[PDB]
Amino acid sequence: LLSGVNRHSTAIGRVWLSVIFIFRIMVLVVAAESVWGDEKSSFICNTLQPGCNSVCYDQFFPISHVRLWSLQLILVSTPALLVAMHVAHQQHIEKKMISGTLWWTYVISVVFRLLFEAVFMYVFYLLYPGYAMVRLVKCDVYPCPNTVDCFVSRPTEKTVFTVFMLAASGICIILNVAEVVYLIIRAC
Amino acid sequence: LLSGVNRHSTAIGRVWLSVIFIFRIMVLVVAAESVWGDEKSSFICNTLQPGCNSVCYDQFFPISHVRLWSLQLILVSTPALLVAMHVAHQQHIEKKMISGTLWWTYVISVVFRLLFEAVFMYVFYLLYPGYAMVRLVKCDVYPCPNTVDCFVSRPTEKTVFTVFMLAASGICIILNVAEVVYLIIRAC
Repeated sequence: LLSGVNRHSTAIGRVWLSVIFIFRIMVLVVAAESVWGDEKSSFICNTLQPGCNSVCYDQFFPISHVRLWSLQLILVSTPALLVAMHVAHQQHIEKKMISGTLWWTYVISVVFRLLFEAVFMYVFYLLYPGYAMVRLVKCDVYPCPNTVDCFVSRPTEKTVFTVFMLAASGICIILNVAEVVYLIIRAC
Repeated sequence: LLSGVNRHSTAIGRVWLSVIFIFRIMVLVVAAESVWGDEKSSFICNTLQPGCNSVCYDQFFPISHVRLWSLQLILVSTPALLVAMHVAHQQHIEKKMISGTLWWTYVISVVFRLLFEAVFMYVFYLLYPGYAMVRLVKCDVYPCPNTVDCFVSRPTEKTVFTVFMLAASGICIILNVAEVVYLIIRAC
């Protein structure tokens, strides 16, 4: 399951990480179509040149925030689901017919989840510097003549939801670091 | 009358100047509404901002070529008409009841006509450098956002007529200089 457990997960990996993951899922569900639903259609530019709106939008939004967060959530949930599948497979094999291997697998899964969180946060920072979206953008790309003034839709609400998602991801990274440190200390 | 005579006008002031003046009048008549008729309406810009076309047109055409040439022709014809009126007044006075004063008046009239020709040519050069009109103009003036691409109507035909009018005005200036020099030489 999401942020799955393996009989080795502590309190900060069984109680808090699952809550944060569910919170992110619910926020993404309630903001996916309400806020970013008309990101493309409501996006208009101040020009008479045909085809300038689409090229400007693709220039300023290479990949939307909602879909980037969706990919981040899917890739974060993948290692936990893989670990759960492996645990079920091992149980089935034992029934048809070990703790240290499971412990190391869980540690590697937490490490990979932390790595995915960090890389997705870095990608988000690289694509969209800052936490705020501006109402007006200046675009100079073919076929738009010189510079044109495009207007983004709902910058303030998108900024609020971006702050929420970034804070949640930072909390997830902190909790993953704490979980890794706690497991290392307990093992030694 | 136009480029009027005063019994003192030579061959280059009675035969050629009148022909050039009539040629300019006819060219202006046949090009006033045919070419510059839709200079404002056909003038369009590549923007969705309301009111940008009018401000751009006023920016790039402070005063149209046709009306500038009309003012030049009126001011050039004014001294000749004034001299003719003065001659008629003197004839009426003599009938109711002198050559040197008339000669000096004619010389001053030719000088003033030359001065008006020169000043109008200089003004035309200052407002519109070069002899050619371009199809595309870049305009950055309020309320137009940044720079906009405006398109002029009939640049080639207007260039041809500008060349015609400038050549005619240059010929007029040369003939006026020749007339002044010839009168000065004959007097001395």
